[PDB]
Amino acid sequence: DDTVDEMTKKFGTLTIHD
Amino acid sequence: HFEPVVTMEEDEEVLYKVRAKLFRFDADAKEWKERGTGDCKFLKNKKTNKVRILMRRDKTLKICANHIIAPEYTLKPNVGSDRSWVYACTADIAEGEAEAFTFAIRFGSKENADKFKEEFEKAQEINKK
Amino acid sequence: PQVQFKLVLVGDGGTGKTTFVKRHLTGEFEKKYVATLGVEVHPLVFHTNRGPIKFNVWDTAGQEKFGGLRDGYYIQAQCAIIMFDVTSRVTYKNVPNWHRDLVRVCENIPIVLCGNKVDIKDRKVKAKSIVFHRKKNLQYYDISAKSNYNFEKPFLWLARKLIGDPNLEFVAMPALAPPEVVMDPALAAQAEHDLEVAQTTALPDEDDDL
Amino acid sequence: GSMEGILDFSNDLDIALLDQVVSTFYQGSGVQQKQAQEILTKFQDNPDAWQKADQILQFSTNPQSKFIALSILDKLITRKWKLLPNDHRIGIRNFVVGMIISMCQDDEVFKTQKNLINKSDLTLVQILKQEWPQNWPEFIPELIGSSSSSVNVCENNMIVLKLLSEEVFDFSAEQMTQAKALHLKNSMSKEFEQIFKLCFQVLEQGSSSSLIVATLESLLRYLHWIPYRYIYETNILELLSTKFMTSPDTRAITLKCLTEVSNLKIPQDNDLIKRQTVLFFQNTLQQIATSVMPVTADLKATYANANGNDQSFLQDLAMFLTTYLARNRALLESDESLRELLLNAHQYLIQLSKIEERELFKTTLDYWHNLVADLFYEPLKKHIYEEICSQLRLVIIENMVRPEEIQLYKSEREVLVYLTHLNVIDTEEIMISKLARQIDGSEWSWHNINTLSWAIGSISGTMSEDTEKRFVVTVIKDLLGLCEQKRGKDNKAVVASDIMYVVGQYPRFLKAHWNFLRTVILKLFEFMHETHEGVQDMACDTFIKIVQKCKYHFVIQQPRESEPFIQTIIRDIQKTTADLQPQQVHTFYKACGIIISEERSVAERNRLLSDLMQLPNMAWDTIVEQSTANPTLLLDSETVKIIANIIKTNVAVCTSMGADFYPQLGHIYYNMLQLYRAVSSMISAQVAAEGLIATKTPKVRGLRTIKKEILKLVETYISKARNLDDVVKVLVEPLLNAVLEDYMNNVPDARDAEVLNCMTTVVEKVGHMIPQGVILILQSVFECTLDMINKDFTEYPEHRVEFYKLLKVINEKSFAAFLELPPAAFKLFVDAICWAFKHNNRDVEVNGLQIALDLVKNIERMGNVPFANEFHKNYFFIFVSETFFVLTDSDHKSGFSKQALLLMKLISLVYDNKISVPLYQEAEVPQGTSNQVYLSQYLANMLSNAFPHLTSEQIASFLSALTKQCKDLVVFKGTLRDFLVQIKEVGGDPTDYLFA
Ligand SMILES: Nc1nc2c(ncn2[C@@H]2O[C@H](COP(=O)(O)OP(=O)(O)OP(=O)(O)O)[C@@H](O)[C@H]2O)c(=O)[nH]1
Ligand SMILES: [Mg+2]
Ligand code: NA
Repeated sequence: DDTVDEMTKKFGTLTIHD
Repeated sequence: HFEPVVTMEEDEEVLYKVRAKLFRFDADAKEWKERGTGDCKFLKNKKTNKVRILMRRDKTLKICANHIIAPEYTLKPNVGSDRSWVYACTADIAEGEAEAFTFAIRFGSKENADKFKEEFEKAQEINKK
Repeated sequence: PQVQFKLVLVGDGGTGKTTFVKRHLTGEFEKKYVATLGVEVHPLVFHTNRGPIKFNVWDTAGQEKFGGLRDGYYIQAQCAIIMFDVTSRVTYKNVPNWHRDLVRVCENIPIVLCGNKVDIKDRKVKAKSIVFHRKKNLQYYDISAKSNYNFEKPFLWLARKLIGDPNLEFVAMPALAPPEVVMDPALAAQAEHDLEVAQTTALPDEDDDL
Repeated sequence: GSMEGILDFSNDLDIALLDQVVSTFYQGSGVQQKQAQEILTKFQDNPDAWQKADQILQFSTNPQSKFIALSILDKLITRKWKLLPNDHRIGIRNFVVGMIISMCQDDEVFKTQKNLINKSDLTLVQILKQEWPQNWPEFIPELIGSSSSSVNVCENNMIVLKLLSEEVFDFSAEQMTQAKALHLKNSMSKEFEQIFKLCFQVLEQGSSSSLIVATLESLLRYLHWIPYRYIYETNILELLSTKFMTSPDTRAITLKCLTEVSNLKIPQDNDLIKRQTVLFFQNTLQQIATSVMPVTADLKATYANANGNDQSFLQDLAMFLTTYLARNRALLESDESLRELLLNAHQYLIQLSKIEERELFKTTLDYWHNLVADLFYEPLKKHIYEEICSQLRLVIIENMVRPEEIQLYKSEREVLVYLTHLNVIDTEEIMISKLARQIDGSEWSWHNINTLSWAIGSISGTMSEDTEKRFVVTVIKDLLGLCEQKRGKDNKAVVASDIMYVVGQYPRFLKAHWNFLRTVILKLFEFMHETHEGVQDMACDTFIKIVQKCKYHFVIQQPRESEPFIQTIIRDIQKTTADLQPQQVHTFYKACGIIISEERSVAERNRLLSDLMQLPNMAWDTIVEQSTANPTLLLDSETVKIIANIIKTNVAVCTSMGADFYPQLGHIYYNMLQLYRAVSSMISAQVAAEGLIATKTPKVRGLRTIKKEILKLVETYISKARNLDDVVKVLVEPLLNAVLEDYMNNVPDARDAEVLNCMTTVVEKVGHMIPQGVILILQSVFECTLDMINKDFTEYPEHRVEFYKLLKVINEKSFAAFLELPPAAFKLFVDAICWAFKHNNRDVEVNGLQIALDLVKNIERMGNVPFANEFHKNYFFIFVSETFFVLTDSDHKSGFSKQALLLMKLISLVYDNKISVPLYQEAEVPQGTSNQVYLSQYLANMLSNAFPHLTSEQIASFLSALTKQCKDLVVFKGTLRDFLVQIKEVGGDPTDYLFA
């Protein structure tokens, strides 16, 4: 749960641009 | 002191690279024959300012087109395709010695065909000078 | 040129031996099945980082009625390709027969087994089942003369064995600056005629990607 | 020119002229070469040519001319031997024997002419097949006697025996009758005691390498059939496993022999044989370690270097180790003293498995599968292999393959799954540390990050959920940080794609964590706007892949959400798909249809269906208003593209929804069939105004795409439809009226084969309910399609294939439609089936033979009525002879089993009196004559005229056996195969057909 939420937030900022 | 351990396209610039399939018309039979599929390049020589078509087959890299984009040539449509051009070429040296062909070149899309035609004509203007 | 190797191409009728070679010679894909009578010899050059290499390709007849000299074609062959059709079980069943007759004449040569026609949707000879090559030390490639899937691989592998260099690669042959020909009035009428006929004869395979 | 002189048989053969012709063929080129090739082919095909063969073997000096002379002899011996006088047979045997002895005497000839000697031996072996041992009782004793004198003759005799063994045991199945095979097998078996005694002596005394190698070559062939006693009750295992592994000439062949030894049929309850099986492996592995390379050697590098025969040897070692260990590893597992041997043999396999060679890797991967499967199930066996298994995890992971290479990927996944179960902790560590070496940059490349992603994804489902959760989180976090680390959208794209590849592979994790699943999907939607190559396809492929797995989580209302997420996807569908290509939009709509099928409330499913289809329905409604108000607007190719894309969007949603698609189909159905008609008229108008060339134009192909996608949509719904009353009552009548006549009345080149395909599905699902409709289909498509495809086997290939599928399913479901055909059209139906028999195309041939068989059943089923009796009088012998024609002509070998089955069914009908009429007409035979006697008479005559070189006795016996055996199919097939051999030669033994 705790670790999964941290991971989810980082997922939302995934990009192809710099 | 420790002693240390002991194609002919350098002179040209690439004006246009497009992926295409090339055909030659067999006049004697009633059919087109594929000659190659690869990158078709427009190469401006830096000495002469002369633009040519150079096309190589994938994998083998054998030359399937090699001629000047002459001012007299004319890109006509083919009845079966909205993404091809057909034209007469009086001297191509892909096999070896020069020889006349009736070519057709087809692309992935209509837009690529149209951009090709624009570039072909730009190259033709360069070869009039 | 001076460094040339005899290659025998064998396998059942209709597997695509002649189609495969023609693709390497001219770039064309032949749609029609015109059965080879006996054999046809076709010289085929590749440009490598170790200079040019020439195969004299003995394209042999798969049909028995058109078999001709049969194993007489194999004498002094230095390499070979056995061809079958992945849409035809019987052509893989006959691979041991072609190989038997090949190795009886050519005892110690590099041989490639090619399963042609992998472009076709409904494959009959499953990948799992193709194991004959293992005990006979044949190289195996899935190919397609139509899609060109691995069409270069057989000749690349045999080139490496025959030259004795595993790092041999095909490289780009030298493109000479082409001629600046002005056209005359004499040839114009015949070129104008062929151009009319070419425009009004549809290009084949208009559904393909290129 | 001068070269054609050898084709004149009226004079003596000029031998110098032959050698001109032969040299010009082998060492010449071009026009010269081709002409000589045709002359040699005509020389060889001359039926008298063998008479001039002894002349060529004596007087010609050219070995190619002699080789060709033996091929002419070979041709005679296999095919016309029994027709010769007995003095010719003795004469030919003598100068083949004489030539062979003569060439072995001369050391120079023996060294330099191996090809001509080997061909002479093969020619000798063809004589043995005919004459031995009944007319050559002393061949083997006299072969052994000549072996003691000359070493060259002894070597050549091993080549002769090798070839004999091959031709009797390995290649007899196709080329000989069963009886002749058995005779020759018993004859070899009966005199093998003497033959082995000689082989063993040669191997023990052991002077000449070429003799020893040829003897080991022959031994390899014996091992395929000889009993185990000759290997285990003599000392020959010691020699193979020790002496012959040390020298490299004999090593290659000896290793292959030991591989085949490992496959012998052995008693499984005997300690002495078990010790011997352990010992030869021990000896073999000991020689490898001391003579070839130690356990630690880098076999990847050795194989890559490709020196001499190193690659062949390494392939054969792999084959030896895998073969033996698959059978015998249990023998090495309980004894402490054999433990090191067991693990060293497996360590060689670990090293062989690192070799960069796809087909070798497959060989070793099959063994690893066999091993790890056993360690998963077999009690107390995994602790032995812990260190082998740990290395194998690195090997499999580093060589992981794109899921696209179907077969390889499955084999790898299965092994890596088994290895993950056996030690989950070790698997996690290797993957995490390999991933760390992507972040630090030491192992970094696009290919390397791809392979690790494919590996990590392959083991989904194997870990406990709780471990999987921590594992996935760690992997995704690391991959996210890897993407942020990298620069330039080339690099960022590769990692983002692999990030999304891995999450797609773990649906259990996605199911348990809704917030995360939602973020993934919203992220995929952001990626649907990226232009960079590959990204949009990966986004769409991942979306539908996640959806297939996680359907239910999109259709229910999740806690802390205002609606089911399917509704949120539908609302933004225009904005979400705006930058995608048409086919990508269709994947997206298909994905939504998978989700909509989960909702089992009907009112709500249908509500979501029309919401999803809102954009294409509004595009559609406007285009139907435009094109019906004036047909001019359909000429525009942009409108043709848009229409085809609306239909394809419907096909995509119908594909995933099947029976649930009905309310949407109903919205468009009637206007869609009107569109089919309007489009049909334009196609016919263009073809009349421009010619047949019109069908190639982009314009007309665009219009045909509309017709084909419409046919595809209706086929797709009907194939999955649960309410068949509605299919008949509502869909079918309008469909048949729209499509059948248009097809019938267009020229051949404008007819769509998809019409046939569509009709096949209609008959398949509802043919039983529409007998009048099936009749209408036949009237409209049968005769006109048959005329397109009955001139050659090549033209209209799609129409050809769909045609016989349509007739096949009509013949299964609504056979009564063929009964209503006028007798002339019923005759074209029979002609058409037999026409299918003669195809090489497997799709057509197989359906051809199946239709024939089911038709016979259908007629049998009718019982004793006029139609069944008029069918047998007209068509029974047509089917018997047409089936016989394709069995015996050598061009339809691919159809043998189905031909045999049909032939058997046809013969059984007469043998069981299921035909209730005379198959003969009046005044052709006596009145009381049974069909059985007339069947034998007709067939005798038929075969006599078709194969006139067969004796009356041969034919009578073949038919006598064939009709006895028309219940036992495998035996019947054997009799047919015996007949196919006999028709290739003269003087076949009629007794061969009593084989049992
Ligand atoms: N689909 C598909 N068809 C192929 C391929 N290669 C060849 N064919 C077709 O197979 C047919 C037979 O090809 P051939 O080259 O004539 O066969 P062959 O082995 O030369 O036969 P013989 O010369 O009689 O021994 C031709 O119609 C080819 O167009 C392929 O890669 N894919
Ligand atoms: Mg051929
Ligand atoms: Na995977």
